[PDB]
Amino acid sequence: MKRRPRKWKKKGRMRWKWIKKRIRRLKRQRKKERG
Amino acid sequence: DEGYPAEVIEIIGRTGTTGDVTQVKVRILEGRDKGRVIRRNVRGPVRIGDILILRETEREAREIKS
Amino acid sequence: KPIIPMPRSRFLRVKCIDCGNEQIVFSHPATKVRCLICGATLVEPTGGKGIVKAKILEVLE
Amino acid sequence: DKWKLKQWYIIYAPDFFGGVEVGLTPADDPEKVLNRVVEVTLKDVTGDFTKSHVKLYFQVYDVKGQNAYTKFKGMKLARSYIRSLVRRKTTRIDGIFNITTKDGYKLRVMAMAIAMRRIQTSQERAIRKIMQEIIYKKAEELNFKDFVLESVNGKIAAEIAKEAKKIYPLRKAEIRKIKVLEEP
Amino acid sequence: KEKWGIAHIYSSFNNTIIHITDITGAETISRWSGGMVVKADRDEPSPYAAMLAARRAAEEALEKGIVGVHIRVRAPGGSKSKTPGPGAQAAIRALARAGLKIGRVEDVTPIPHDGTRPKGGRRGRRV
RNA sequence: GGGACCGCCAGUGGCGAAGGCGCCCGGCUGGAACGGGUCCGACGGUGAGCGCGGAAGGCCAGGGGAGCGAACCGGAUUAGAUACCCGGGUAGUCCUGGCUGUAAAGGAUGCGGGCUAGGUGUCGGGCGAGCUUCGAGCUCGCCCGGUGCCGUAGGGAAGCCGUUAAGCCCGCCGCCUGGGGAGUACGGCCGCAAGGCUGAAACUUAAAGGAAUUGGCGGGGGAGCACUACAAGGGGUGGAGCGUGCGGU
Repeated sequence: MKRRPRKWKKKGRMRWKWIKKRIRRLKRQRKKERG
Repeated sequence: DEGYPAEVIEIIGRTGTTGDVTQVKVRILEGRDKGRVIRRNVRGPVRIGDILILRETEREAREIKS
Repeated sequence: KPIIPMPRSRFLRVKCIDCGNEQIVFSHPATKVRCLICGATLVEPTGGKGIVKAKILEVLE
Repeated sequence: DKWKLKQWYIIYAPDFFGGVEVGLTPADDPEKVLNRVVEVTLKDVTGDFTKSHVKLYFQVYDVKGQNAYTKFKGMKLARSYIRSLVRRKTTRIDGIFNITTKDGYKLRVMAMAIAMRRIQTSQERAIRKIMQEIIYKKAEELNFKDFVLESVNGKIAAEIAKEAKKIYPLRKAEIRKIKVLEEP
Repeated sequence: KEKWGIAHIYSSFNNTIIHITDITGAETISRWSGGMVVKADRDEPSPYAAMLAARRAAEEALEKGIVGVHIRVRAPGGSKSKTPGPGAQAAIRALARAGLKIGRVEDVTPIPHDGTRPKGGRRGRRV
């Protein structure tokens, strides 16, 4: 979890904060159903 | 008709949105503020020394901000 | 900038006022300077040149 | 209506303020007049317009018939005046002190100093300490009323500036506000 | 003896209130808001509602033995705005013009040294 | 009565290793620069492994809960409102003890030494002149350190930088090797948890990206124009019939 500054330029992109948070929610649910 | 005539002396400059209102300085020629100089507006053409009639002397216009 | 550093501090042959005592003292003392016999102070340390009070007789380098 | 049921009681300034007359208040009962604050200006009491900024609050406490006699709640300088004094590239030095007078009148006074330019903090500490000790002294030697008047004319501020010259010149020294906390 | 009262002229950007009280400010004499004189809430802070209401309160005070008045201008103060509304000047002129002898005209907006966090959130009232 | 917070003074002040640090007094402690080499004698520089404190927010236990305000509850706006505006309102924001080790923590500039035209200010220490109501209290020159701004040579794609280097040499550490896939999968270790610290591959792509030039555009900013605009003033179209055109049949 070492975020690339390049990804923060909103050109052709969604705001990086929210993509990070989405990945985190996905992480949550996956680790949950694993155990 | 409680009016008060006053004498124009100096013209401050065209005022209002469209410049059709002209700002002048007028001296109250009669009333409770005799001789007092007030900045007052004029719709329609005006010159120096016109006698303009006031309903209220107390009203005043803000200084023209450039 | 001077190539060889030369000290801005000289030494002072001085005469004390009270007991007539000669002494060699420093221009920028880091501490107090007092006389041998009467004991009174001679030069006060400060941020720079010490505060002389007695009479300077000669300037040594 | 009620307003006809009111009657006017005259107020009287404190005796040490020359016992001047200032104004009247309408009350439906005398009991509603006690502990009534009145805000006056020293130009009114002494007539001196030069010190118009200073204001005195009098808590009205004594009613004999129609007449009202008061106590000296406190003093405040005019906020506009203080604002005018304060300027950029200048220091503001505020000294707050509780104090007992010679006659047991307990008090809070805070005092004001401003210099021409920006000064070192330690010098401000020295200013505070010197003014502190001076006001302690004047409290010791002087009683309530005389000390109050002595503060009113500001000559305390004058001697304060005189002694504070020995640390840094002052654009103006003064006593911003005074609150008689309680009586003996 | 000439009678002097206190005219508290509160002015926000939504309303103006003119309250006339005795020299101690402990007894009410005349208290007229902007709402008394207009029928649109938007019109309450306008200078006309101000001067009309002010004149009404002024004549009422005159009828009750008042002649002189000390004006006390007030902005909302606190964490709220500090500039008096546009109607305060109009109301002061009206009180002068209603036959009241005007004395001290000062501001009494309570200015805080260090006040609560104001309203609206961190990014401001995002109009 | 209560809880927070300490205005103007505040500045291109100060201090701090960094995030960060401002009400007054007294105490305790940490240091730094300046002036004196009085001392030691290379005792150094850097740092893989290690260790420390470390903004907001979150979390565990207890207290506290003025205002503000995540969630939530209403009012309004709208085609729609899960928002923007408004009325409230929980966790939070405060104190105590512990955890969590994160940010545009950005000068987007790892640190130490030697060299290198200048101009100028403030900050602070020292020195020398001038002023003095005699307080290093006020003006000027210099030296040192920090902090800008301008700037020669010089650099660099350019933006720009330029003795506070991003120029030239010496010492050490880390990091980087087209773009997505991805800070993901698996695994390890840590943390009560949310998470943290390490971390690929397949496959897919001719660009991605950086600086500046011109035009264009701005529900940006200034200046100036009046008639295909507007303010003053003024006529009349659209309602009825016809001439004639365009669409329609």
